[PDB]
Amino acid sequence: CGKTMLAKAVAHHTTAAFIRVVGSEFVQKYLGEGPRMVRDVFRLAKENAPAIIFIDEIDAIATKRFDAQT
Amino acid sequence: IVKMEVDYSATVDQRLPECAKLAKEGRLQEVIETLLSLEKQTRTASDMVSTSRILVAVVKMCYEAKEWDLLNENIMLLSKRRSQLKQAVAKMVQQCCTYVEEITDLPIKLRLIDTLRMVTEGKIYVEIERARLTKTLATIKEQNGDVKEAASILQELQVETYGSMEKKERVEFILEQMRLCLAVKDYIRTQIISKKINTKFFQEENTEKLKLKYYNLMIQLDQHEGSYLSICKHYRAIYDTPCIQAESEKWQQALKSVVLYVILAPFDNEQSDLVHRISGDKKLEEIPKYKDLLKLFTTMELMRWSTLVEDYGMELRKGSLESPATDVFGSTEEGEKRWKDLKNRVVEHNIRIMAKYYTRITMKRMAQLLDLSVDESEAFLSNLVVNKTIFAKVDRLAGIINFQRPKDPNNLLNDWSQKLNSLMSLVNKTTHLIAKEEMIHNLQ
Amino acid sequence: GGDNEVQRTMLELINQLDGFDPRGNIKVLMATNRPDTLDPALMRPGRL
Amino acid sequence: KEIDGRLKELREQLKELTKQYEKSENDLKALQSVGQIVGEVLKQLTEEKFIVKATNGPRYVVGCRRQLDKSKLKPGTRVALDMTTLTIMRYLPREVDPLVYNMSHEDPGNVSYSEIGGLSEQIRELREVIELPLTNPELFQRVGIIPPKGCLLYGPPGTGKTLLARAVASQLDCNFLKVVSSSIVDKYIGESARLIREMFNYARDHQPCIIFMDEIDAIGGRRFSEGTSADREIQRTLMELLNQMDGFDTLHRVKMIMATNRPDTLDPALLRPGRLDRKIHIDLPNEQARLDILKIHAGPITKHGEIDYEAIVKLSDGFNGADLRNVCTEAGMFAIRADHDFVVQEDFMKAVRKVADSKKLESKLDYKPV
Amino acid sequence: KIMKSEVLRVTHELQAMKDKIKENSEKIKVNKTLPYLVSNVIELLDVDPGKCAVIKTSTRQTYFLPVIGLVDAEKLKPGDLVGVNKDSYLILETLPTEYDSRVKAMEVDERPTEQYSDIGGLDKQIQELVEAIVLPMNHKEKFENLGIQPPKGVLMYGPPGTGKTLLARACAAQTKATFLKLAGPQLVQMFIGDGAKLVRDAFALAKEKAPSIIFIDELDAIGTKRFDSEKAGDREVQRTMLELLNQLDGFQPNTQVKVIAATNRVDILDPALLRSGRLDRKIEFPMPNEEARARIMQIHSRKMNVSPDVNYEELARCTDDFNGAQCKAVCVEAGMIALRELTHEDYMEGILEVQ
Ligand SMILES: Nc1ncnc2c1ncn2[C@@H]1O[C@H](COP(=O)(O)OP(=O)(O)O)[C@@H](O)[C@H]1O
Ligand SMILES: Nc1ncnc2c1ncn2[C@@H]1O[C@H](COP(=O)(O)OP(=O)(O)O)[C@@H](O)[C@H]1O
Repeated sequence: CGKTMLAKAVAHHTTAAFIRVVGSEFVQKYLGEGPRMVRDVFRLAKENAPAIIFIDEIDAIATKRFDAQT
Repeated sequence: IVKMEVDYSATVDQRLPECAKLAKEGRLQEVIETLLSLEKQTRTASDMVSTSRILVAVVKMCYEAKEWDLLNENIMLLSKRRSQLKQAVAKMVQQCCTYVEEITDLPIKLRLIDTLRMVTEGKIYVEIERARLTKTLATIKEQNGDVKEAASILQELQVETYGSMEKKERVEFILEQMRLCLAVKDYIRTQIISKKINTKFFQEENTEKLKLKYYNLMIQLDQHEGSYLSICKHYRAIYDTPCIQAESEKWQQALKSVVLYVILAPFDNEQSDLVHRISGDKKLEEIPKYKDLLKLFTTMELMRWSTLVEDYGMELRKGSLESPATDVFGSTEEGEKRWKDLKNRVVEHNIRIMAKYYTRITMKRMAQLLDLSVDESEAFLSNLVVNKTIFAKVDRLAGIINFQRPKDPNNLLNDWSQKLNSLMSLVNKTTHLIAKEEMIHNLQ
Repeated sequence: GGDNEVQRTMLELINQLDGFDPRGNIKVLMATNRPDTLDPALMRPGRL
Repeated sequence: KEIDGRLKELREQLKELTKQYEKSENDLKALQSVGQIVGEVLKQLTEEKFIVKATNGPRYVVGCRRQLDKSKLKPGTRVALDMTTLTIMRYLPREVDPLVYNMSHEDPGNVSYSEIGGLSEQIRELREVIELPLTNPELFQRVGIIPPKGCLLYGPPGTGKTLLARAVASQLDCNFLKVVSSSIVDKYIGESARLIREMFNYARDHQPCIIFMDEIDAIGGRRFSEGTSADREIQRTLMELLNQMDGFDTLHRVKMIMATNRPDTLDPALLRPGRLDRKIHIDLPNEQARLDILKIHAGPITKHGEIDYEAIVKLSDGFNGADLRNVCTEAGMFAIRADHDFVVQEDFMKAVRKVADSKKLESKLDYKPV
Repeated sequence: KIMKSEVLRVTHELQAMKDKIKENSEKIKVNKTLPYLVSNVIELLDVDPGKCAVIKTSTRQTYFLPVIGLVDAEKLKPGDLVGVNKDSYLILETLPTEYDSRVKAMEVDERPTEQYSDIGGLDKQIQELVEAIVLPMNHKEKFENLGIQPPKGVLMYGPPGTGKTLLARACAAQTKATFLKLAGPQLVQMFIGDGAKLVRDAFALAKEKAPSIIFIDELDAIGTKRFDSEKAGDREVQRTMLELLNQLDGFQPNTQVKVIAATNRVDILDPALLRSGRLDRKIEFPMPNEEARARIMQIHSRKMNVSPDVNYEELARCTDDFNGAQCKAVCVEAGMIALRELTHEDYMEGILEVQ
C-alpha cells in the first residue's frame, strides 16, 4: 500500500505539513542533539497546527526490544 | 557451432564434378536432388565446409545453365529447408552477390529482391549484412533513383550502422542514401537521418571527398525551410577543407558563401561571435566580400539595401567567381526568397542599431530608413518586440516610439550617488596628482 | 562461535608452554579427570 | 678545458639537489603554521552567520570577514576554522575515500579482454551495458528509456571473472572503482556505512564510474536466526547499501558489476529486478575454448610441431583455464627435468594425466545454477 | 673561463642548502620525536587552484593540513599510524601500522632453527618443493633473468605426522627469510569478517617483512568441498576462502611471500584454490615405508646415546602404518623408559599408549 501514500496524501487532502523524519538517519553521531532535534521538529509541528509527523524505519534500528543493547 | 560427425569431403570431391558434367546444361533435376540428399547427410553430420561447397556448386550450376526462375525457388528451398548451416547460407548469398552484379538483364531486380527476402528473415548483424547492403545499393542503381527504393535504403541502414560499420564503406553508404532522400525531397526524415549520423565525426581529418559531400547534400536540406545560422557554420566547415587542399576556385567561392551567409543570419550573440571571428582573416582581404563584411558587420551603419545593391551588390552581376552569389541571389524563385531574406535582415539590423542610438525617432524617418511605409515599419517593430529583442514602446495615435526603460527613482538616485562618488574619487586623485606635480615643479 | 575465547586461550597458552628453546628449569603439569583435551593432544607428545 | 669541464660536474650534482633551503623553510613554515580546525557548515544562520559542525566537537558558528565568497559556501561545505581567528580564512572542497582510492587506482598492467576465449557473449554483454549507454544516448533517447544498472556473474570458481574485472579496470584505469567487499569491517562501530556513502558520493561526483565489488555473499546472507551483534551489523549495512543504491535517489551513469560463488544463499531482496537488471552465468569452458586457452597459455613455450592438442581436448574435460596453465606449468618443470631446452608432447601427456589424477579426488566441482 | 666562480657558489650553495634542512629536520624531527595524533587519513586530492589530507586525531579532533606539507602521498598512502604534528597539526612521517591485534604476533616465529637433515623419507617430494619455494628465494634473480615467474601456492596434503610443519619451517630457515604460521582450524571466527581481516593483515605483515612463508594449516578446514547441505553450507567460511583467493595475486609482481597450505585430504577442496596462479603445487605426503620410518626415528634418537648398535630392523617390522610423529613418539618413549627394553624392544608400546 506504499505506507507513505497516505502521509503524502491526507496532508494535501486537508492542507497540512508533512515530515519524513526518517528513523535510520536519526540514529547517528547526533545522539546528543537527538533530543534537541525532536524538540525542534515538535516545535515546527506545534507552529503549524495542520501538520503530521511521519517516522520511517523504526523496526530495524529504532529501539528494538528483543536484542540486547549493543 | 556444432561438432562435425561424419565428413564427406571424399564423396563430394569424387562426385560433384561428375554431377556437373552429367548436368552441364542443367536439364536434370535428379542431380540437384541427390546433392540435396548428400548435403542433408552432411548437415545431419554437422559438417559446414561440405554443405557450403554443395550450395556454391548448386548456384554455380544455375549460373552456367541460366535458369533464372528455377534458381529463385531453388535458393528459396535451400534457405528455407531447415535453415541449414549459417556459415553455408552466408557463403551461398556471397557468391550470389558476386554473380548478380555482372549480368545486367531485366529480372536481376527479381534476383536482388529474392535474395533480400531470403536474408530479411533475420540474421542480419550475424552472418553477413554487407551483402544485403550491396543488394539494396544494387537495387538503387537498377531503378535509377526513385522514392520507393530510397525509402527502402533509408529503413535498412540503421541495423548494420549500429552493429558493424566501416569507417569508409558504411559512411559512403550513408552518403549514398541521403542524396536519394534529398532527391525524394523529404525533409523531416532526411533531417533525422542526417542528425543521427553526423554525431559520428573525428574521421573527417582524413577526408578526401566525404565531409564535403556530406555537407553539400545537407546544405539544401537546411536552407530549404528556414536555416541560416547552421548554414554559415558548415559553409565555414567546408571552408577549412581547402586550407589543407589549396584549390583557389572552391576556396574563394566558399569564402564568398560563408561571408554572405554569416551576415545574412538573424542577429544573436553567437552570430556576433562568428562575424568577429571571421573578420580579420588574412586570406579574406583579396575579395570584395572583405569590403562587404567590414561595412555590414559593425559600427552601426545605415544599411540602406537600396544603396547596398549597387555599393556592394556587384557580386550578383559580376565578381571574381560569382558562383556562390548566383546560387544565393541569382536564382529566380529561391533567389528572390533570399533577396527578401536580405531585405528584411537589414531591416531588423537597422532597427537594432537605431535602438542603441536614437531614443525617440519620428515615424516618417524610421519608415524611410527601413525603406517601407508606416504600417510595414510598425509590423516589423511588433515582430521584434514579440521576440523580446528590443525594449520598445510606441504611441500609435502619435506615431512616436521610445527605447529607454522608465528609470525607477530608487536606482535613479543610486546612479546619481555613484556619479557623486566618481566625482569624489576624481577629486582625490586630482588633488594628489596636482599637489605632487606642484612639489616637483617648485623644486627650484 | 560457541566457545571461541576458549580457542583464543588455547592459541596463546600453546605459544607460552611451547618451550621454544628446551629448558630443564621450569616444569608444567596438567591434571584433569577425563582425557578431554583438544587437537594439541597429538602435538603434546612432543610437548606434554 | 680544465676550467671548463670541472664546472660541468659541480652544478649538475645539484640542480634537483641544493633544493633544501626552501624545503627547510616550508617545513619551518609548517612549524609556525597555524593548524585550522575543520568542520562542515550545517546551515547558514544569516548572510554573515554560518552554522558549522566540527567533525568531532560541537557546532560552532563563524563568519566570513570581507572576501571569503559567502555565496559559494553551502550547507554541508567544508571550511577551515580557528578557535582564535574567529572566522573562515579559506574554503576546501571534499574527500575521496583514500583507502578505497589507492586500492581502486592500483590496477596492475593486464592484457586485453580479447586474450580470454569462449566468453565473447559475455564480452558483448559488457559492451552493451557500459559503452553503449554513454556513446549513443540519442538512440536510447528515441527509445525513451533508462539504461540498465548492473549485471551479475556466477558459476564455477574458475571462469575468468577476475581477468574480466581486471581487463575492464585496465580499460579506463582512471574512473574505475574496485571494491573487495570485506574491508567494511573495522574496530569501531562507525566508518562502516560512512565509507559506503562516501564512494557513492564519489560516484555522484564522476558520472562514468564503473563500480566492481566481489563476493556479495560476504554481505548478503539469507536470514539470521538468533542474530549476533556482528550479524546485526551486516543487516543494517546491507539495508544501508540497498537504500543508497536503489533507495529514493538513484545513480546516473553508474553501473555495478558483481560476482560470487553461491547464488542460492543471496538475499532475494537484492536480486530482484530493478537492482540487478541482468543475471549472467559463466558456464564451463568449451572444448574448443579450452583449446584456445591452452594455445594462449602455451604461446611463449619452446616447442615443435608435434603436439596432439586434440588428445589434450579429449582427455582434459571439465577443466577451467586455471587447470590449463597448470598443465602448461607441469610441462615446464618436466622440461626442466633432464635439462631439455624444448617441451615435448610427452611432457604435456604427463601433465594431463597428473592433473587428471589430481582432479579425480575432488567432488562437487561446481554449484548447480539457479 | 667560468668554473671557479660557479663552484665557489655551488659547493657553498650545496653545503648551506643541506645544513638548513639539518636545522629544519631537527626542528621538525623533535616534533617528529613528539607526535601524538593518529593519522586516519581521509584524503582529498586537492589540486591547488596538488593534494591534501584530513587527520582524525587521537584526542578526537580533525586537522586539514594543506597539501600534506611534509610527506608525499605516494608513500603516505591512507590508513593509520603515520606521524602527525602535535603542535603544527601536519603529517610528520610514516611509521609501522597496527597488525590487527591477533595478527601482530599470532604464532609468528621470528626465525626457525629446524634443519632439513632431521627430516626425510619423502626426499623426492621435499626436494621438489624446495626447487619450487626455496630456490625462488635464494636464486630469485635466476627466475627474474629467465623470465618465468615462480609459482607461489604449494599445497602439501597427507595424513598427519608426515613432517609438513617441520619441512615448511626448515624451508623457511633455508631461505633465511620471515616465516609466518597460520592456525587454520581456528580461523573460523564468529565475528563477521574477522577471519577475512586476520588473513589480510597476515598477508600485509608478510609483504612488509621480507619474502615470507605463509604456512596456512588445515586447508580442508578452511575450504569445504562444496558438498552443500542445510546442516552447514560453508556460508560464513566462503567469506574467508575467497578472501584468501584475492590475496594470492597480491604478490604476483616481484614474486615474494609464498603460500604453503597443509592438509590431510586434498579432495575436500573445490576447484577454487587448485588454480595455476593460486595453489598449484600439490605434493603427496604418504606414510613412510619401513626403511623411511626406521631412518626417521634413528635420526630422532641420534641425540640419544644409551643403547649402542640398534639397527632398528625389528622396529621397522613393528612400525606398520605409523607416521613420522608416531616414530618420534616411539623413539622418545624409549627416551623416557631407557633409564638405569633399552635395545630393540623399548619401542613397541609407544603406539599402544595412544589408544
Ligand atoms: N577463460 C580463460 N581464459 C584464459 N585464462 C583463464 C580462463 N579462465 C581461467 N584462466 C586462468 O585462471 C587465472 C585467473 O583466475 P580466474 O579464473 O579469473 O579467477 P575467477 O574465476 O575467480 O575470476 C589466470 O591465471 C588465467 O590464466
Ligand atoms: N620426516 C620426519 N622427520 C622428523 N620428524 C618428523 C617427520 N615426519 C613427522 N615428524 C614428526 O611429526 C611431528 C609433526 O606432526 P604434524 O605437523 O601434525 O604432522 P603433519 O605435518 O603430517 O600434519 C613433528 O613433531 C615431528 O617430530
